[PDB]
Amino acid sequence: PKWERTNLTYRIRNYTPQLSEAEVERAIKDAFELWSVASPLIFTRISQGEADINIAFYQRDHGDNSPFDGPNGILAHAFQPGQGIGGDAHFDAEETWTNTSANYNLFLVAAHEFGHSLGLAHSSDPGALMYPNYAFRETSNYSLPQDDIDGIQAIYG
Ligand SMILES: [Ca+2]
Ligand SMILES: [Ca+2]
Ligand SMILES: [Zn+2]
Ligand SMILES: [Zn+2]
Repeated sequence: PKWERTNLTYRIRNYTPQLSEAEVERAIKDAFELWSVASPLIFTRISQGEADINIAFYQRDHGDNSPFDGPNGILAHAFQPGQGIGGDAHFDAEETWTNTSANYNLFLVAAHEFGHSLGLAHSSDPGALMYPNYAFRETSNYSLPQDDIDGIQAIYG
């Protein structure tokens, strides 16, 4: 399942109150950039209305038949390319969200979720971004591991 147009739109529907609105927007922006530098896809922010990729923070039962589970465990989930819920990414509102090494770094989590949003499945490489379990990595000069580049190149490359 892959997107048919190169220019995709996204919307942040709501926020977490543990970080400034600036810092949530920056984490989402930089997460999309990681995939933009390794594919033809171009990502455009909208403020209101219906975008290709809806981003939201939600708790327990939230309308999609995949409920969240409260503190820790499942951190987020994203749907594959398609109409409607296709491509949308949901983040567990009950987590502590950070811009640091402390559980859990919103940039790193969103980076992984957006891979799903674009057609990727999980990787068996423990050093990949698309590995099933969360692991902190120094974020200052973060770029995608080579495994994830191979991933998006096989789809859109
Ligand atoms: Ca959780
Ligand atoms: Ca969508
Ligand atoms: Zn959901
Ligand atoms: Zn995943």
